[PDB]
Amino acid sequence: GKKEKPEKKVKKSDCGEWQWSVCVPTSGDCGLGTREGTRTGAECKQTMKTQRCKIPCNWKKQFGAECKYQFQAWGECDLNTALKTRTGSLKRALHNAECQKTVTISKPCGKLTKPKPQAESKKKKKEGKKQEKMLD
Repeated sequence: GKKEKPEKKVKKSDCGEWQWSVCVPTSGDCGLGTREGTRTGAECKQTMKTQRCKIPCNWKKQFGAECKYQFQAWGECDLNTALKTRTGSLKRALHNAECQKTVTISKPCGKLTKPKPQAESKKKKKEGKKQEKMLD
């Protein structure tokens, strides 16, 4: 940013601090799990935020271990197309650790615009039981 100097405003006489719940990995052929944390404002208001965790999926970024694999680069990430490609090749195959002989992979080097500061959004995203209406 060109603005700089962030850090939101804070008020003394807080109500409670961020309480974090345990992330639900979800599970389901590699599904995105989420964690929910909530806090009360200084004037005691229900504040909440949800985070997305990581799910251990089969076949990770480990194209080798006891086996031998080399990644080569015919070119560096292409910003013009916002794409990146890399080639790999088997250097040695073991008796109980075999590898593919070559791999070619292309992954978008760029990304779509993903805002960091989320708006208030729909507070009715999840159905909740608001006690005594609003106190009246």
